[PDB]
Amino acid sequence: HVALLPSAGMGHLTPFLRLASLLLHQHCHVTLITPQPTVSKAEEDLLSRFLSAFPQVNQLHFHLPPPFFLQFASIRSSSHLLTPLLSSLTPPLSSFIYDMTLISPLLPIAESLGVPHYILFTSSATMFSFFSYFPTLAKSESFPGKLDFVEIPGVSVSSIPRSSIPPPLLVPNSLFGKLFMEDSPKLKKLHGVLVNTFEGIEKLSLEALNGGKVVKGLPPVYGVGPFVPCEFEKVETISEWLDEQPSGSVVYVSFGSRTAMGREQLREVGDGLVKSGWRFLWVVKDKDGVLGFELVERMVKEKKGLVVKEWVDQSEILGHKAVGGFVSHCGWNSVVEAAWFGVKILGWPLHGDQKINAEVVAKGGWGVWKEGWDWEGERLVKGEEIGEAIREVMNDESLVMKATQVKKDARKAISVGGGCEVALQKLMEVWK
Ligand SMILES: O=c1ccn([C@@H]2O[C@H](COP(=O)(O)OP(=O)(O)O[C@H]3O[C@H](CO)[C@H](O)[C@H](O)[C@H]3O)[C@@H](O)[C@H]2O)c(=O)[nH]1
Repeated sequence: HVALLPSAGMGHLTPFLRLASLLLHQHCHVTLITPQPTVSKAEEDLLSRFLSAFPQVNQLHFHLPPPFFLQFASIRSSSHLLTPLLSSLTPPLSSFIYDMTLISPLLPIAESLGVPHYILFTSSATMFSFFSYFPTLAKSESFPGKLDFVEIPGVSVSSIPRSSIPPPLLVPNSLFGKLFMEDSPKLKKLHGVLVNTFEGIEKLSLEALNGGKVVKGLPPVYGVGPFVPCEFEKVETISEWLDEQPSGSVVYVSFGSRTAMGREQLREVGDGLVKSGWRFLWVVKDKDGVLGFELVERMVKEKKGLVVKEWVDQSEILGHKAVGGFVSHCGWNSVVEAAWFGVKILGWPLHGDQKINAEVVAKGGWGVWKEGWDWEGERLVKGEEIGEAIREVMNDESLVMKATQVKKDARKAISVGGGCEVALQKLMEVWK
C-alpha cells in the first residue's frame, strides 16, 4: 500500500501518475491524494482519464479552504488535515511519496504516520545535486559575490557556471532562496529520493549522490526512470500531417505547459522556423495577431509548418518517425520523454533548472544549447540565430547516433536489467 501526493501543474502530475502505473504493474494498492479543487483543466482531465484506466486505486480528496503558486500556499498551510485522513486509511499504509516542493509541510505528517516516507524529485538528478549542495554554497558566503562556478564533486556536468544558476537563487530576498535553504536540509530526515532518471544520461550524478560525495548525510536516491508515457495520457489532424512527411524531418517545438514568452520573441521564433528550411510543428500556449503575413504565407506556401494552440500529445509527436528534432525548454519531463524516443534536443532554457537540465543532455552528446541565449526576457534572440541553431542541430547526424544509444539505454533501463526494475523491487522488500 503506497500513498502518492503530487503538487500542482502538469509537470508534476504526469511523472507522478507514471510512477503509479509502475507501482501498479508491480502489483501495489496505490492511494492517490488529490488536492481539490485542482488548478488546470488538463490536470483534472488527466486524472479522471487515469482513474478510469485504473479503478483499483483509491483517490483521496484533499479539500483546502479558500493559481499554481496559490494552491502551493493553501496546501502547506493546511497539511495537518491529511494526517486524520491518512491514519484512518484501510488497508494500513506501507509508504508515502510526495513532491519535493512539499517536503517541509508534509515531513511532520509523514513522520507521524510511522511509514517510510520519500520524495519524488520531478527534475534531473544533477539539479537535485545543486539543490542538495545549495546549503553548503550559502554557508561559504563568497556568494553570490565571488561565485563564478559551482563544482559538485563527481556529478554529470563538468562545471555549473554562474550563468546556469537559477536567478532567484542569487538574490537574498527571493522565495526560492528561502525555499532552498529550508527544504534542502530536510533531505537527511528521509528514507530515500525517487528521481525520474536512468544511468544512460546521468550515470555520474546518480553515483555521486549514493556515494556520499555531494553532501554529507543524504538518503539513497533511486533512479526509477525513465517514466515511459502511458496510454491513459492520450485523449487526429496532427498525426495525419506527420504521417505524410519524410522520417526524421519534422522539428518539434514546445516550451512546456506555461510558455510565458513575450510578443517580441514569438515573432522571431516563427521567423526563425521558416528561415531554417525544415518542416516544423510548433506548440504554443497563450495563457493573437503576432505572426507576420510574410511568414504565414510561407508556412502555407512551402507546405512545412504546423502551429497549434491546444494540449497536444507530446508522446505521440516525439514517437512519430517524422519528428527528428526537439526544440525544448528542457523541462525534465520533456527531456526524459525525448530520450525515450531518441529525438535529439535543441536546448532553449527559459527559467529555473532548465539551464542545468540542458547541460545534462549536452554532455551526453545528444543535445545542443546556446549559453548566449540566456534566460527568458534578458534579451531578444533573432530569427537568424534560431534558423542557424535548427540548421546546426538537424544537419548534425552525430546527435542521432548518441540519441539512439540513449534510446537503447532507456529501453534497457525498464526491463530485465532495468535500474528502474532494480530500484522498484529494492523498495518493495523494504516496504515489507
Ligand atoms: O503541449 C504540450 C505540452 C506539454 N505536454 C506534456 O506535459 C509535460 C510538461 O513537462 P515539462 O517538464 O516538459 O514542462 P513544465 O514547464 O511543466 O516543467 C516544469 O516542471 C517540471 C516538473 O517539476 C520540471 O521541474 C521542469 O524543469 C519545469 O520547467 C510533459 O509530460 C509533456 O510531454 C504535452 O503533452 N503537451
